[PDB]
Amino acid sequence: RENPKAVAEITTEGVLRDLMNIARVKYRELGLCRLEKAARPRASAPPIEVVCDSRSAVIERENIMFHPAMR
Amino acid sequence: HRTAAHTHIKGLGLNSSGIAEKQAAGFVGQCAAREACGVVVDLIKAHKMAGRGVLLAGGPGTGKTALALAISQELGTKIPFCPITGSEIYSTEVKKTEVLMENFRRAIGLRVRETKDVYEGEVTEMTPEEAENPLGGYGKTISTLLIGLKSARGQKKLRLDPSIYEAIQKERVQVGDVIYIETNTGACKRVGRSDAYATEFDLEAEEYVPIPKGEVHKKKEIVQDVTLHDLDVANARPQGGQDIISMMGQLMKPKMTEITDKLRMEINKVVQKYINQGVAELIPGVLFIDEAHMLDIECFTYLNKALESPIAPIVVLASNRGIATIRGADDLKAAHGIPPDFLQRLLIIPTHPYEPDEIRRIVRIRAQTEGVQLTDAAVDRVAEHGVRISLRYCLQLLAPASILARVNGRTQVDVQDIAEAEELFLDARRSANILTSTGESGGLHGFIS
Amino acid sequence: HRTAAHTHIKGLGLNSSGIAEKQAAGFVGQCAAREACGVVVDLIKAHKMAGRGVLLAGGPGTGKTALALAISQELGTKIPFCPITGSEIYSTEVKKTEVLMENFRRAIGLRVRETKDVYEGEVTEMTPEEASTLLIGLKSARGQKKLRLDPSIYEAIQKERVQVGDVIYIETNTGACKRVGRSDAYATEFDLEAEEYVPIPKGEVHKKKEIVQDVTLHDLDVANARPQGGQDIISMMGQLMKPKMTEITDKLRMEINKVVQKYINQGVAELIPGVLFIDEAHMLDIECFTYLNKALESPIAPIVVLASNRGIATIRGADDLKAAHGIPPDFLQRLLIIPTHPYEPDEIRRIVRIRAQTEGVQLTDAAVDRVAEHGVRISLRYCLQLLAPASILARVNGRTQVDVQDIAEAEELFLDARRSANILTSTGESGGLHGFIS
Amino acid sequence: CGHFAETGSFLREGTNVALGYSTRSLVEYRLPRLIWCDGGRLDKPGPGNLVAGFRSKYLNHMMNIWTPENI
Amino acid sequence: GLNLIAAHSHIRGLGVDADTLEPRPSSQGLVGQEKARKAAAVVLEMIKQGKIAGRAVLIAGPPSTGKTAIAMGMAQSLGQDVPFTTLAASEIFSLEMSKTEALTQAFRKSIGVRIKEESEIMEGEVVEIQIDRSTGGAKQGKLTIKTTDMEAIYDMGSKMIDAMTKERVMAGDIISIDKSSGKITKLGRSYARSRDYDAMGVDTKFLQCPEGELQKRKEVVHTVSLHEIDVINSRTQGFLALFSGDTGEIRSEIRDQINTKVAEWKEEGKAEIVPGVLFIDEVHMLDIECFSYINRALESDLAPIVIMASNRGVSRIRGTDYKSPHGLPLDFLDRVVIINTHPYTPDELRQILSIRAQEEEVDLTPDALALLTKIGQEAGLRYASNLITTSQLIAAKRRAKQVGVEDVQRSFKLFYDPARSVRFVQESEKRLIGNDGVVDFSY
Amino acid sequence: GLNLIAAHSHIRGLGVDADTLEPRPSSQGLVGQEKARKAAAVVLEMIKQGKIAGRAVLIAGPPSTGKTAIAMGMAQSLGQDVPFTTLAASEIFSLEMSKTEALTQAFRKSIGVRIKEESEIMEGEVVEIQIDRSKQGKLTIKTTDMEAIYDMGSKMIDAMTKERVMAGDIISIDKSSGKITKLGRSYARSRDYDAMGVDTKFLQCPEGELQKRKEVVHTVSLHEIDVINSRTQGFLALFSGDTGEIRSEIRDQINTKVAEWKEEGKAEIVPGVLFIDEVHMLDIECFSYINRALESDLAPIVIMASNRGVSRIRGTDYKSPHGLPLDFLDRVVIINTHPYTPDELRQILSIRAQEEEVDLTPDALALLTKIGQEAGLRYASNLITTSQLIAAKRRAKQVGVEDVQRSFKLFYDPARSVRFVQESEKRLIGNDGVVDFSY
Ligand SMILES: Nc1ncnc2c1ncn2[C@@H]1O[C@H](COP(=O)(O)OP(=O)(O)O)[C@@H](O)[C@H]1O
Ligand SMILES: Nc1ncnc2c1ncn2[C@@H]1O[C@H](COP(=O)(O)OP(=O)(O)O)[C@@H](O)[C@H]1O
Ligand SMILES: Nc1ncnc2c1ncn2[C@@H]1O[C@H](COP(=O)(O)OP(=O)(O)O)[C@@H](O)[C@H]1O
Ligand SMILES: Nc1ncnc2c1ncn2[C@@H]1O[C@H](COP(=O)(O)OP(=O)(O)O)[C@@H](O)[C@H]1O
Repeated sequence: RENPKAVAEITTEGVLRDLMNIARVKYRELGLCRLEKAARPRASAPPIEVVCDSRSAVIERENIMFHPAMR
Repeated sequence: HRTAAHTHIKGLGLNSSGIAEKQAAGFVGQCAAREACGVVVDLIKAHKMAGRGVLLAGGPGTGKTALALAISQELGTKIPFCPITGSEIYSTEVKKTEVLMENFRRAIGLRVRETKDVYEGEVTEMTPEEAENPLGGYGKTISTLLIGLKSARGQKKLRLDPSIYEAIQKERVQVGDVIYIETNTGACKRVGRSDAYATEFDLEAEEYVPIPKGEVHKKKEIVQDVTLHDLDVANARPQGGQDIISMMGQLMKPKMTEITDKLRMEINKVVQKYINQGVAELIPGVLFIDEAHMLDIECFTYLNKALESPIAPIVVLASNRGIATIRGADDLKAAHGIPPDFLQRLLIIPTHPYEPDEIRRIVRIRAQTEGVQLTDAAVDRVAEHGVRISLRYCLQLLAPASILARVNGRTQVDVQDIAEAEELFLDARRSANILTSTGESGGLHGFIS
Repeated sequence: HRTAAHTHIKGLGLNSSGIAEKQAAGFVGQCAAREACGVVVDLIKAHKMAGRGVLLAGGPGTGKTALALAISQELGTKIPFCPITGSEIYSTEVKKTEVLMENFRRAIGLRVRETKDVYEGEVTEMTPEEASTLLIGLKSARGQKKLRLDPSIYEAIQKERVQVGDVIYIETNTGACKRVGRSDAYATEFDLEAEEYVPIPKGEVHKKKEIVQDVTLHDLDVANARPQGGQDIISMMGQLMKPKMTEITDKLRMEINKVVQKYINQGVAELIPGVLFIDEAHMLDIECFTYLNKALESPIAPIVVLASNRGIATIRGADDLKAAHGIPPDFLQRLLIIPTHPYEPDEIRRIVRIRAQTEGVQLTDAAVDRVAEHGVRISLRYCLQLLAPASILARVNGRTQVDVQDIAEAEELFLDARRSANILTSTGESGGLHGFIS
Repeated sequence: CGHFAETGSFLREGTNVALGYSTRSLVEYRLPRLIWCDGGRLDKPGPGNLVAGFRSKYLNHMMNIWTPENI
Repeated sequence: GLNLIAAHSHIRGLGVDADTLEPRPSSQGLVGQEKARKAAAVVLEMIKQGKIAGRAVLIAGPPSTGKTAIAMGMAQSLGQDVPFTTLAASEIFSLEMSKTEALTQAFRKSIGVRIKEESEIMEGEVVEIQIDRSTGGAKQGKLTIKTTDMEAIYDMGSKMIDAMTKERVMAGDIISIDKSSGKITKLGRSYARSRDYDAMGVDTKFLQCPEGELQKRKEVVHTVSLHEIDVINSRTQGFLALFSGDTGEIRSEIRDQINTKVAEWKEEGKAEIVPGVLFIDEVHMLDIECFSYINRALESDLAPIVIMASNRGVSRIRGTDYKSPHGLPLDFLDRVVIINTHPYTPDELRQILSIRAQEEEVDLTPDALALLTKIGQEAGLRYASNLITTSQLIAAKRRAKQVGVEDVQRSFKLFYDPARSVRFVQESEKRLIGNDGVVDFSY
Repeated sequence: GLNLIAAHSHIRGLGVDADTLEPRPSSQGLVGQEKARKAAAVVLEMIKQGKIAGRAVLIAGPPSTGKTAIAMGMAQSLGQDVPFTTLAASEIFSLEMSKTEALTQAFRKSIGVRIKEESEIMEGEVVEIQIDRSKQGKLTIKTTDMEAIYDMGSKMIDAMTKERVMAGDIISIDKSSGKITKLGRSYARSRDYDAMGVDTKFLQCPEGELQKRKEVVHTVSLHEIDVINSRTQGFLALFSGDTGEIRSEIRDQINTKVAEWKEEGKAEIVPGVLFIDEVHMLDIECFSYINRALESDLAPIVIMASNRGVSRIRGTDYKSPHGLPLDFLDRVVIINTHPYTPDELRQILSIRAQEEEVDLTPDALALLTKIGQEAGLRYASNLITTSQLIAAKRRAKQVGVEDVQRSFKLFYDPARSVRFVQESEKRLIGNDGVVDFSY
């Protein structure tokens, strides 16, 4: 109920609004969002899986590892 | 390009017979130590051995680190050289024995052939198809996507699994884009727009790219260099799938984890399949633990088991300390600062102080390496330090003296510019005298004890 | 079955009058200490009293842990016995006073007698009744049954991928259900399908059985502190998301006590306070004893049994203070103290015979004599450790029983710490090439 | 660092093809169904695992302080 | 292969007569240490017999006296039948978990649950796959498979057609199908169909067709540790923490439930319990809190046998300020029997050097073996063993086929032994940084 | 019930004349300690009057001299109306937060904010939901005693839909927030279904009027308002712990708003007590923080207890009385508790025997009082339970001397135990680890 964040967004002189976005602005202004990647992982893998010779295991894999509601 | 402490070192300077040339590849002297380091290079290039230990033993400034960096050059770029100080082992994220294992497996390399099996084309149709689920509460779900890909010499219609559509969707693909798809990972890349309809008047700052030449479906092969540790990290923090765990694992903060022996053992099985399939060359390398006296008795007791592993790199230690207390074991003193039962495991390469004429040679090698053209009387001046003062103090004066000479308008350093460098920039011993004479009593102007 | 150290201890071996029999239930001697432990058993089974402390005090190998495990068997499986060492509480997750709180509540049990109505059968019908209710038909080899399903248990049946022809398990009261498989009457619905085919259930489609469920007050804490199990799937990410212990507030534990007493008043639940046993209590520090002092004053606290083998020793975390047992004298006043004394040579003989027949070893009389001699002159624990090696050696000599030859070999293959210390003293005389590390 | 289904032939593939998500781990944790399905998972109710059904209802609802009747 | 030559690679077993536990003077790569090898064989017998729980054995003796070698010999002579956990005592000082939790997990890793199960596996060469994909997909399809001995055709259910398309199963592919799960593993490509694999590169291998029946029950004997069951039950992908680590401190009531359930499976006859070994290398790196926990962990019914090695004499126990033999508190040593390893005689050094010269591809001339034996007496078994590798590399530099005395002498000259290294230190005390931090850099 | 008999169960109040504060030789379970009880009663007066912020009172005395008992009696006599945080000093050494945060929280727990509210809640069994679209609808609810039909707005029909309200459900609607809650289903529907889902429970139908306007008093700690404002659903942290080192600027806002509530009369501030037992287990950094903490308007009165003599302060190597800094002790007044006379022991052992429902013979109580004099109050107290059980083993009607004697034979007192430790020192692990296991 009492927080400057709300007021700074409604005032027309965006002074405190800009003072609260300094980090996100300068990150972007430095071009770090557009500069080529200088590194990436040399190897990549999918998650390790249980292997079980049952159908319930296959269903439960799909329910968790490909979880529809999160997805 | 920038000049650093070892920029003059190029190699061990051995003959083909393995004897050291008295001045070669940037070295002066240490010949017996350079010859021993040659036999170690032979031990590394012959892949047959695991977990042999070498100790470079000798006082500070005797070129122990120059020897290790010379080994790193005689091995060339293919072999993994993994340098650490003993002070890098104390992580806040994971136990210090984890960091040792990570460095042990970072020192074993693998070169592996990989087939990338891919689809590439201009997206010409994209049509999702979906089902009304039973009442799970999240609503309808896309059952599949049908996508049309056009290349220069063919086209496909692809019926994607919806996990690849999520790659397509999070890649913000549109009709008329050029895209790349890996059947390996299910991953997607938006390469650009087509060069068709490449009208300039977009604010979107698109890269328009040509239609992919060749067929839509391709099966290229490339050779990848990886360490065993790269595989450990990939499988401990999975990120290459399109599943929810791989997805969220890219959004979470990255953190190191105490990768189990169970994972490492099973990655040995995986890598040995690549060897038996003929797609990989195992290329074991070397771990250089500089300042190894900064390891503690738990580190050293772990190294026992780690070196007994049926695969482990060669470990080169360096220490500069006499009979000293073992860290974490204040009851125990030993030579080199190494536990006596661990020292039994190593081959020790003792490393010796330089003679005054060797110092003169090093000063001249170092001067011309830095590009400091330097008169012979000036060489003799600098080389009287190194005898009376540390060798390092000689080499550090060359840059101030060069600046002072150039400021004096000289093309080259005279004795005068060194005699000024000696005055502006003290050695530790002259400064230690200033302390003891000024801090001879306390007061407003005293040094603080 | 396997034979661990105490597996011969069957109980306290007390008379009807509570006097100890001089050899019974696999004890020899400690009669005064067994009788004292008998009164502790009565104290626990009366369940009248909170938070009484007991200390077992005496030399190593005098049976302090036999006595605590005898209590655990006099109490039976009903009463919760929670064993820890005093070193187990130095968790990295939470303050050690929280770890003590969690162990106090593991020592208090809560028993619920639940009737489970299980329907297991092939799904013969699934008829959505409303557009909420489902009707499901289930069949066994012995008849079929219809059930009216609440929309909640329906969607559980529907969240599992149950279809007509599947075999399922339902618990009527709990709402738990499982797809057991596909009925093998459909096994030729295709020639290949990724499906698991199971026989139709051959018993009754309905079974009623009564299960006496046990939980603890800590189980109620954990369930109420955070979503557990399938409630929290994002736990699969680890790091921040894994089910870390947190320093539970006593607001929660007080509010759990309120709810638990409600179900006791309904007669649904039976409260069963039990025992927290802490071995090596000398590994507790001054801050732990400072907490135990308060925590034993709460109205729920279990009976606490402590063991220590220290003499006068510094308490941990306050090297300035030396006390008997390593227990602060402040806290020692709160404890009923049971001394355990050393064993006589004749008692050592009897314990050797008891454990021989518990390992299935059999001995000549002279073999008992020689082992008992090592018990007197070296250690009871050493001589008992001779029994199994000597049996192997006798076996590979083809002998049916251990004899002096097999013990005289075992005692030379397997040294005690005393002769080993003599070797260290003779051989580690200097830091030579073949010396021991100092 | 993973398994996937290779395309064995381009000529026989045709113009319409189903792209299944084939990506799996080469690290592959074999478990018996006795553990992974038939009650070695303590939270999974069923035959054998007679505790989990009771414990789920009572600890998450009946004796759970956050249920509206308790609150 | 990926296993290189390592210090213990020559150890193939314990070298003991299985009929009598008589140690042979040398066999299976072990030389001497006969009484210690006999004792370790008696321990090995009661490990295999399983009936005895939570005994602890310390192997005590000077460095390089074969303590690890005997431990590796037991591991090689147990094999896969029994769990064998090796722990360096440094490992339990985790930042993820308290050291008693780390030490609990090590005990849990050393008990196996052995579970025997069957499944019908269908395996053969794909003769054809027809799938109509009739807008939607997976409507209907037929699979023809052959062995060398049979051919059959199958109508596929729709979720099997998804599996076939997911694995891009093709004519000529040799596949196994686990029926109850429905997973398809492509074991290879049949050689007779090689020309159809126009996309496969020339590096591709091919196989002969499977033999016998298309379908049989294959029986798998799983062994899963109590630790794995504990970790599986911790969270919704608990097993995933068996690899990355990032197990927390697993809650005690989870373990107590599992112990009850495993006792039920034993009594029901569904599973067997297989007690293993935990080997704690350099156990003196443990502190007094650890030993207090071990004392009672050993009294559990589900405790492995624990085997331990110490280099230490009468030495300071960690986490306290007093000394005891082996650096282990006497109350812990009361629970432990001790096996002693002795120093080697010169002929045993000669034999061990000979074995090590067989395990590496080295030819030693008889005088080079005699000199290395002399160096072994004077400078220790480990140093002479490292001169073997060094001499071969020097011999190869001079292109010699056999290692000569000249090569061993170069090795002895180039690489100092521990005593000469100490003597070098004791002479260079002004150039080496002392324990006082003092050092002189001048000439 | 679930409350078993504890060490301080007999302590039922502070036992003083409410007029003069003069104690009486025993009442409300307490015996003796008259000056300490009179001093405790004087502190309890200024707790209840509340205007005196941040006083610190140390209860100092030997073991078993009623320091904790008096703290319990003060809490009982203060009643439920006023906060009484009881903190062991060991609890402040949290791993999840700094010691000064942990002390701050305990301070914040001890100030109550009291609010009185009336609000309309409609509770009943749903009879029917009826809906029309062309959004509107009608709801029929019954109690045991009423049935009525309510017009539902569009948002209300959505809320009913979102929450799957059927007939036979018991629902509550807070009219102030408008939010529905489903309490369960009426037990009349126990036969409505054969199988029920895990999250379903039956209830008795609500009784009386459908919508009620109860007046309710609420008292919440300042600590609760902090943790509620700590994060978006911080109230969950009130139970799991699961809270950081809360930002000081949040507490700054909360204190300012709670002052506004007191100015506007929306709330009454109820300053209570923090009791820190074993305060000598704090360290030099705790004590130096507590100095500033006490010196604030929202500081409770802090009671604390110590049994330490001249002893080293923790986190330093010099000694001081009570184990406390003299810089800290300057801010404290001290209450001293004495040992007990045999006649006061005789009374306390009778009170314990009554609370434990043990019928001592007069000779047993006499002998037990000798033991209390010779071996301490707690030991003789613990023999009461032991002698009862031993008497029961012989089916005796009353605890005789023979049952106390056998209790005394079986269980050693601390002094007799220390003697045993000295007598057997070589059989026991010494401070230097030496032991001999042999006979
Ligand atoms: N034999 C040598 N020939 C040429 N330069 C040397 C030689 N030995 C040492 N240096 C140089 O002297 C400097 C100090 O040697 P450094 O390797 O740092 O000694 P340490 O690492 O043992 O302290 C480095 O710049 C190094 O390159
Ligand atoms: N009175 C006894 N009768 C029979 N066996 C005993 C007795 N006391 C001890 N034992 C056996 O000897 C072992 C050593 O006793 P233990 O209880 O471990 O000593 P402590 O725990 O006091 O160090 C026990 O494991 C038990 O098997
Ligand atoms: N009896 C033996 N037979 C064969 N090899 C041995 C024997 N004893 C020691 N070795 C070998 O010599 C090296 C040192 O012995 P090791 O077992 O490591 O001693 P420790 O572990 O006591 O330091 C190892 O490579 C080991 O394989
Ligand atoms: N004046 C008293 N009247 C009645 N019971 C008392 C009195 N003083 C102490 N007790 C009881 O004796 C036991 C010890 O007193 P307590 O105050 O807890 O010890 P401490 O002096 O260490 O705080 C407790 O059970 C307490 O209830």
